[PDB]
Amino acid sequence: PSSDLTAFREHFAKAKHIAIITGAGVSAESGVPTFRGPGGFWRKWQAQDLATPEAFSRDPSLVWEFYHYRREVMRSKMPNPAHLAIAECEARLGQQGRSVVIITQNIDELHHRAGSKHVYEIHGSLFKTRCMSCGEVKANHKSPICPALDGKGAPDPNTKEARIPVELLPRCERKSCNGLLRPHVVWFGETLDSDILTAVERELEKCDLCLVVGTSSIVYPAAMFAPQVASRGVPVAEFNMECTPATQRFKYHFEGPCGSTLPPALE
Ligand SMILES: [Zn+2]
Repeated sequence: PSSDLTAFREHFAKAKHIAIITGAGVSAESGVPTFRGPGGFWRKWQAQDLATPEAFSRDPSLVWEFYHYRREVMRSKMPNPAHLAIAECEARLGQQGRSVVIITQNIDELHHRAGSKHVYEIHGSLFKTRCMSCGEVKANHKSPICPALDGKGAPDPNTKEARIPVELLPRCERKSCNGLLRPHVVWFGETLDSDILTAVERELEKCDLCLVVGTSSIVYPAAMFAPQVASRGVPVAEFNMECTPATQRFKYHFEGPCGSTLPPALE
């Protein structure tokens, strides 16, 4: 793939419908882990203990402890130059009748903190709950999310004594429910929201330029979004610190930290 930023910016000058796909690499520089990078969440912990439906049925406290920890860390984190370049791009293009849409894998909400509006959160949100009984979805920004989690840090599955009884974990505050809440996120083996997925699909059919920023292009279906668009002849530009399973499908690859590689692309 080309690293000709001039040639890419020519495609950028002519695009009316830009699709920007993002993963944890776009948030790294804000000072939070990725999933599979060094010090990543799935390096430190085993994903099958924390991010599957079975994980949650077998040990909802361990799982909640991990999402609680992440919520408490993320509160004070700020959008980095890559988030900010994306937001300013959307606002600038939007003012001229051109569309920029963000299709994010990240649940951290940092694209909303930056001022981005057209944001599909395809794996849910760190800050939303879903009730296991009634199905109610809610923003929840209580700190701590429940009293029993107050002052809990990152969980060790071997410290059985740190586990909280299930009745003291976050419960639905809807009058007459009290069901157990789970994070409103998409785990391995769970379908993505079909409304979201459908809308994303149409965005990808309409886009005339696609960027793929800070994702390992391992996890499906997100990993095939940009490959799909490229199979229609649309230019895709990858921004990543390394090559991925998908790089050889794309017209451009811009190597480096997105904090520095992305802002001149979007200028
Ligand atoms: Zn409920």
